[PDB]
Amino acid sequence: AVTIRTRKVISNPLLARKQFVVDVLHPNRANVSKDELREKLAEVYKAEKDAVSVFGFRTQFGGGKSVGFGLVYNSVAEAKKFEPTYRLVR
Amino acid sequence: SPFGGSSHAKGIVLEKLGIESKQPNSAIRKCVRVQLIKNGKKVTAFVPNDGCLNFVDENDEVLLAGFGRKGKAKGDIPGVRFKVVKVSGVSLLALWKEKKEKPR
Amino acid sequence: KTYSTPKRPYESSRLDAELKLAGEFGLKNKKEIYRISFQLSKIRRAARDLLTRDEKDPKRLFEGNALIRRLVRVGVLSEDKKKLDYVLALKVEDFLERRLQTQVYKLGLAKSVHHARVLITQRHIAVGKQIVNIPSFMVRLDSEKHIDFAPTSPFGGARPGRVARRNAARKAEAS
Amino acid sequence: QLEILYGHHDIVEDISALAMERCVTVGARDRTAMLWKIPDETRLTFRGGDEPQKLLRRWMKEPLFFCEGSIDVVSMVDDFHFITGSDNGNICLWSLAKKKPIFTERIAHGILPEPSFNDISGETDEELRKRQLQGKKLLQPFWITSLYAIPYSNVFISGSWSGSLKVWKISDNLRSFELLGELSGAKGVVTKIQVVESGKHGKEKFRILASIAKEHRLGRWIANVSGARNGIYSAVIDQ
Amino acid sequence: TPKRNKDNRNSRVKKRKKYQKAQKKLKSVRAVYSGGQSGVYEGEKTGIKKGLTRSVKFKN
Amino acid sequence: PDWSASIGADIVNHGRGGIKSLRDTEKERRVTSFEEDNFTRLNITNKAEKRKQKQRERNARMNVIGGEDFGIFSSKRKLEDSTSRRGAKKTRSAWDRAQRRL
RNA sequence: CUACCACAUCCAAGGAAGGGCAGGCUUACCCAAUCCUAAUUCAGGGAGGUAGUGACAAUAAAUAACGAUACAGGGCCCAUUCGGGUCUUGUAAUUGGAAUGAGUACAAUGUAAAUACCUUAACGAGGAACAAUUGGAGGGCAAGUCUGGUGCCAG
Repeated sequence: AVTIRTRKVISNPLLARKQFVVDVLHPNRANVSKDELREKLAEVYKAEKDAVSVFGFRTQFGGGKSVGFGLVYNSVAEAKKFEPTYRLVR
Repeated sequence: SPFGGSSHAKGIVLEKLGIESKQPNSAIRKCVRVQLIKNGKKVTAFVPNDGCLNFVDENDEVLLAGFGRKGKAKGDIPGVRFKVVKVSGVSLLALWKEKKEKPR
Repeated sequence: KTYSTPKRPYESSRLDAELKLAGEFGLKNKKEIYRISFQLSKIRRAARDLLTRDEKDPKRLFEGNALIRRLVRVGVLSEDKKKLDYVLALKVEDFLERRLQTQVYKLGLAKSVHHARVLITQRHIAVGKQIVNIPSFMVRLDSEKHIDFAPTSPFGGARPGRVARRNAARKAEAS
Repeated sequence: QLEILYGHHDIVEDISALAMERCVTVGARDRTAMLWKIPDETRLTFRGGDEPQKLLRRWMKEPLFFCEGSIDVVSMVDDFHFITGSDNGNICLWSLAKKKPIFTERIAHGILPEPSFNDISGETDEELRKRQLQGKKLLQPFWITSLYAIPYSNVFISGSWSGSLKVWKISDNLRSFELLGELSGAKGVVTKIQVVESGKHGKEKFRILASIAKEHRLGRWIANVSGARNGIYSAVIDQ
Repeated sequence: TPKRNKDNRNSRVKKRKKYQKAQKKLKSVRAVYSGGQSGVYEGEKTGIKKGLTRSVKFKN
Repeated sequence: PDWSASIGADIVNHGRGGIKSLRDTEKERRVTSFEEDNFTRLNITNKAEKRKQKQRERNARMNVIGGEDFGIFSSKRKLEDSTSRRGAKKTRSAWDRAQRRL
């Protein structure tokens, strides 16, 4: 299966953020399949599933590896309205 | 340039010499006469490979280029310097390859 | 334009220059041999004004060291060939020697030049991490030992091709 | 599977790791020590350059300098330095700042015993067999087939098929080590050395594991080996 | 269009067959070397001429 | 040690674009540090991409070959202003060289 | 806005009205990013992006590899010419297993929506298939036609 690796994790207290880049290492399959990795960080990090937003998805040419960037808060009730309009449709 | 500053010549076909010649695609057969538009003088013009003499008829506003022969042929007329290259604004070799058609 | 032809493009020697070089190295036409000769002419003219100056001159010392250092990185010039005029002595045949299409043959793996050219362009053989599909690649000296079929290739460690499996499927229908 | 790294000319003989996400790997016949940042896919070359005609010259102005042909065993003493085992007795401590070795050591387990005079002979005259030994020219060194370091310490253990486990304590400035002594409790071709410490902060009992074999790991390649008892060499050191 | 061949449709196939045809011409022009002996046979197979003298003359 | 890249990770398009140039590395780690610090991307707008990709790649076709630049020797920028006798403030008296070798 | 002076437009002819650009010898999708702004995480802004309209010139691949049999005995080079060299070559001969994309064509990334877009899937090569050309030279063929000749020839 796929494997994620979080780098440059950093917590942010005034806006209740925490952000990290992530390297995902596909064995072969097709792509990132971003519904999987948000489930993957849901059981690796205490993620409170819908509080995460992964957007910085740049795949290197050749497949099998993608540098992902994501952001997750806590307390999902206020996390809906601290988010901009272009990703709660996700 | 043969007459002006150009390497080509629009010209009105008047008649067709060598249509009464007996031998097919001979040099006397192939030559036609054509008047250049800018001065009205009449010049003679080769039309190659007799099937395209069958294409040019009368007021086709043909295009004329130089001959550029590399030597005397079997029975060629010397002095004839012009060959028809485009008839009715389309290339005469393409008509011989029947790629296009003569517009009227 | 990009590449420059010589001043007269037909000689007695030139017509078999394209015949000999393309037939033994699998070249497509005159285009890429003239491109490499264009690059070699820039290198050899840059080799001139290096060498019209003297020793302990600031121009000859610095990029004169670098120019031999660049070619030993790409493997055209040998390791012991750290002479400033050996870069003049090398010809167009050694760049074509370092071409990946001819490198695929010369390492084995191909049995011919044109079968290497087919194997190059059929997206088969990889250079280390990445699988490449260009005949003219300028394989460096350090990266030459990692020329092998890709893991996602039927000659490598993957599934067989789509017509061997279809032939296996057709005889399975016969069974 | 996670990630693949590429770049050696010869076969990667040994690999060492630490807590930080980086490793050093060594190819034999290209004589390359190669440090990699695995999440960054970035290599770090380390070439040798023990020039023999100058190293004999500095000895004569102040001793058989065998040229290295391979580097076999690698480990890091810390983040900033690592040790390499070559196949000419060379133990090189490499600073990560310096492409050259910051400390060069010649033959550690000595030279091999001379071939027998009647076994290289093919002839009945003994003094011609002495001329068939060629003196110092045919003498070959013992090769470093094992070199392990305890992490973040000053001592590392070297080994070969001399039946000797040599311990070497580095300086506090981390630029030179000296031979503490020999652990000769087992005889044969050692392959891997393992350590265990236990106890308090200062009072640390030690357990040393060494794997003695009858021949090399990757092949047979053996001759005239005496007392090759296979098994595990156990050394227990106190304080 | 006059009926051409499949050979002219590709330059790489054309350059291969032009070179192999030129190689066989080169074997016809001069006796080029090929191999040696991985087998048994000793001499030649096409006859030995007497008055041949395929040697260049060193005229002064 | 100079932090060289891996064997296959250098190349850009399997082919036409070059293997790697050191200037292309220097721009790439600078923009990805800008990615990894300021946490935002940047687009490919045609106003910049008409120059910042095209003549960059047309230079990279003819200058960097096999991973190594060669067009810079054929360039004609003189290299003496950045150098002469290793720096400026060089010669007015004899003391400026006297305390240099001292 | 007011008279003044020109010029149009609308009528029942009594009055209400009224203010050239692009083109030659395209005015569509879109408030995300970025800044300003009604109040302004809510919204707005011809502030910014993508589409055709555009080869005013240049550019990298593919457009088959790989064999196994059977057939035949000439092929090729030089030179005015008598000739002289040299060698497993030529198959419109059958035939086999490969490998691949040109394309079809789910779904998953991408980007605000998108677009391209990385890609996956399942297929997709036996020759009239998925059938590219352009230019130059040399010929030959009829119970065919024409011209000149000292049969049967020359053109």
